[PDB]
Amino acid sequence: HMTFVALYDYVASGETDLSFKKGERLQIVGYNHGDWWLAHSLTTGRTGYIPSNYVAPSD
Amino acid sequence: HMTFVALYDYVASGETDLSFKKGERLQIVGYNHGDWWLAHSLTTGRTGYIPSNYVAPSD
Repeated sequence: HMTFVALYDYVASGETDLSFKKGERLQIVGYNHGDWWLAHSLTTGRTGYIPSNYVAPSD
Repeated sequence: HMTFVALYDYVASGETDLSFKKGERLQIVGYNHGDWWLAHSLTTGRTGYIPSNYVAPSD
């Protein structure tokens, strides 16, 4: 219900979410780019992961 | 270089990252599940997005 506006262009890499078992050991890739959210574009109708710092609150 | 251990199993949905243009309007899907990171499993060698609260710091 909160809506956001994209502040910059972002082109997808095609990475998907990762299946993993309890006990696996993992490392974060590109930590310096910050965290991500699953999002839905009202503009295009597409859905996928986006970087948090590319968007700001919007009407 | 920080390593994490998975505390729970997670099965991928197959969602990818999302391409978007500056100015698009977006909404977050499943905000209550928290944020995500791109990660690489040392255990399986696979890479993909994971939910932050499924992992803890590890040796």
